[PDB]
Order: sequence, then C-alpha cells, then structure tokens
Amino acid sequence: HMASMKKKGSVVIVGRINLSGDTAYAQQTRGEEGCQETSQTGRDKNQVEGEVQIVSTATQTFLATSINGVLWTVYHGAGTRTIASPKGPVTQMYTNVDKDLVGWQAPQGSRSLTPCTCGSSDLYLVTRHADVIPVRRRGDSRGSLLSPRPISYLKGSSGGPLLCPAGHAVGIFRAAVSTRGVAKAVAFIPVESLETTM
Ligand SMILES: COc1ccc2nc(O[C@@H]3C[C@H]4C(=O)N[C@]5(C(=O)NS(=O)(=O)C6(C)CC6)C[C@H]5/C=C\CCCCC[C@H](NC(=O)O[C@@H]5C[C@@H]6C[C@@H]6C5)C(=O)N4C3)c(C(F)(F)F)nc2c1
Ligand SMILES: [Zn+2]
Repeated sequence: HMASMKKKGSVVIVGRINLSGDTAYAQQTRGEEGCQETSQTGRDKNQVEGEVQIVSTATQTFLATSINGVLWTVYHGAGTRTIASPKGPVTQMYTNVDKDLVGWQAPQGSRSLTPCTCGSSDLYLVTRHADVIPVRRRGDSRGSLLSPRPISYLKGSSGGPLLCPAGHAVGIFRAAVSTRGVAKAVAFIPVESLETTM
C-alpha cells in the first residue's frame, strides 16, 4: 500500500578502470556496505576520476563511460535510476530504452572520451577487469573478438567503451553474441547514436 511503497536506490560509482598509464587496471573505490548505504541516500562524497567507472545497484554491477561530458550506460543495468553524487541523487538527462541507453551529467572530476571520427574498424573493448580486447568492427553496431572467450569474461562490462586505435570512443558495449557460451562477437551502441541523442 501507499504508506510502505519503497523507492529504488541510486546507481553508485564503486570503482574505475585506470587507463592513465601504460597498464590498465581496475580500482575499487567503495566496498559493498558503503555502496548499499550510498545507494539509499544518493549522497556520494567520494572523489571521481577517469573515463570508465564501475557502477552498482543493489542487485547488479556494470560499467559507465564518460563521453563529451555525459556519463553513459545501459538501460538494462540502470533503468531510470538516479546516480549518487556529492549533493544527492542526480536525475538522468538521457533515457532511451529503444537503444538500451541512459546518461547522466558526467561527475565533477571525471574525464571524458572524445567521440571518434576516424572511421577505423580496428577497435578495443575495455572490460570491468581492465582487459583490453581487440575487436574488429563488423557493422554499425557489431564487432568480432579477435580472440573469442567465454561470456563469463564479459559479464558485467556492459556500459564499457569500444575505443579506436587513437583512444577515441566508438561505442558503448551492450550485449554479447554467444555460441555455446563463447563470445565471438559483441553488439554496441555507436557513438553517433549517443551524439544524436545529445
Ligand atoms: C526494458 O529495457 C530493457 C530491459 C532488459 C534488456 N536486456 C538486454 O540484453 C540482456 C542484457 C545483456 C547483457 O548481458 N549485457 C552484457 C553485460 O555485461 N550485462 S551486465 O553488465 O552483466 C548486466 C546484466 C548488469 C547489467 C554485455 C554482456 C556480457 C555477457 C553476456 C552474458 C550472457 C547474456 C547474452 C545477451 N546476448 C544477447 O542478448 O544477444 C542479442 C543482442 C545482440 C548481440 C545479439 C543477440 C546479452 O548480452 N544481454 C542480455 C538488452 C540488449 F540490448 F542488451 F540486448 N536490452 C534490454 C532493454
Ligand atoms: Zn578515432
């Protein structure tokens, strides 16, 4: 009934993928208990850094990527949820279920990737474990892994970027094409589709 109706928590940044040096690695910035509390209050005082964030709800963990001052992720991870911030919950500025896409203003202190205009098909997928996986572009929204691997290795990386050789953002990882549990290809939201939404 109305008195007891609950509110879903915010998405919470719990880590990041460090791409600042010669070695990519995941960093945790908040543990599960603090995540639970921050999801309820929507108030996250932690300092944010970098381009790729690891984010969590009470029930799911995935990635989010800053491109042109917007933190983008997948709707199948975030739904319509706010994101926690130093001054409380922040409402989405983009929501498009048809593209499996949502976005919030990028957090104070993040760095944004630049949308790719190279027109190159040699891509790199960045996972939540900081693996950098070469992917050949195979269409507007598909790419093949040069080295297939079990889908287990990609789980939790939706919202992560596909990058060009120069480090520009080409798209946002959405879904994996699985054959007998092996990911041979991935689907992604092209950056042009984000730029249109913008
Ligand atoms: C009401 O609005 C909605 C509601 C629900 C929706 N659920 C959608 O798909 C779901 C979620 C997504 C997923 O698993 N994402 C990844 C990830 O890591 N998620 S996650 O972070 O763990 C997370 C779940 C915590 C967030 C990158 C994957 C990593 C591993 C794969 C694991 C096996 C799953 C294989 C599947 N394969 C597939 O569907 O292939 C088809 C599409 C295309 C490639 C071909 C056929 C696939 O990838 N997924 C199924 C989509 C879609 F748009 F994503 F499809 N839209 C929605 C819009
Ligand atoms: Zn580029």
